[PDB]
Amino acid sequence: LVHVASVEKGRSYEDFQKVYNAIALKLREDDEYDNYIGYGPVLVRLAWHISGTWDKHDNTGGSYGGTYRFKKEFNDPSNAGLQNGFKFLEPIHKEFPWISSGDLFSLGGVTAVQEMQGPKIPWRCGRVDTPEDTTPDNGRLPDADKDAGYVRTFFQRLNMNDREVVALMGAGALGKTHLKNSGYEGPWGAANNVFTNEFYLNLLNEDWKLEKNDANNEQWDSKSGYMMLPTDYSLIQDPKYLSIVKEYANDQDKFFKDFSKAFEKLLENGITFPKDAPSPFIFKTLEEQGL
Ligand code: HEM
Repeated sequence: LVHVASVEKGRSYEDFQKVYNAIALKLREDDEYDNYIGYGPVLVRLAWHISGTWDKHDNTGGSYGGTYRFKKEFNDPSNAGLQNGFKFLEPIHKEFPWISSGDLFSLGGVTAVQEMQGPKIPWRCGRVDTPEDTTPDNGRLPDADKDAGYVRTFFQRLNMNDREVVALMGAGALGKTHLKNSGYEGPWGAANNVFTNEFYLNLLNEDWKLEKNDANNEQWDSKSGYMMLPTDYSLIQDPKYLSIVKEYANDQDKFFKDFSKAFEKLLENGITFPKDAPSPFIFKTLEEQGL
């Protein structure tokens, strides 16, 4: 199953920075959403969820085809809440109809992280939309009520290793859980709309109590007001995981660098990039631009 990247006709860096900017700008103006958390975290969750369907064995799923636009992908139950991100991006697609769905959903993710002060994520255009029959089945995303062996094993299908898993899961401690969405409730840290290494810190330095929520799901609760999913918490139960957690808790920059690599890999999984394809783009933020 080969997926060759194909640059949208005649466009180039400038073209994509335009799209970036529009996303960045609307992220700025639409700030009240989710109790003034903003659309940032939902955008990155959406970019991870559309890449997280990839299956390394058969090269099915991944961000290449942009089939989250199909009711089947779109109404996968574990995607709940993501529609808000889809709606966010819709007017932008309208304004830049030439960009492909997959590029728009992945850049959406890149834009958020950089705009929430995370690291720069290099990015590559060229994803090409594919028919609804390519839409993958509900079920290729992970469960939250499992353990480290589950996590390790799940991610093997994505070609992610322990260090990669631990870096991705961190997710800069962005946003929170919503009971109405996942049967879980609460955030991982105090700065839910700033990209940090706070998740490791909290994980290690908080006092967690295993409780049951109003959706009758267990979760780890702290006096501070934070939570952790069982799968989150398992990162300190595993001896390999744990070591990396302490590494990221003690080194801001290492974390930022590791995440940037894994995030990109996650977004590029299954895509074949020709040699005459352009090098990745590194978009500047509004801040760097003065906008
Ligand atoms: C074993 C892996 C993981 C599981 C079980 C999982 C689970 C969860 C669940 C339960 C929520 C709550 C959604 C809702 O209630 O609104 C969610 C939120 C989120 N996750 Fe995942 N996820 C994991 C990994 C990832 C990864 C790899 C990233 C992305 C780099 C990530 C990014 C996010 C973010 C940013 C949100 C917050 C969205 C918002 O606040 O609206 N997730 N995750």
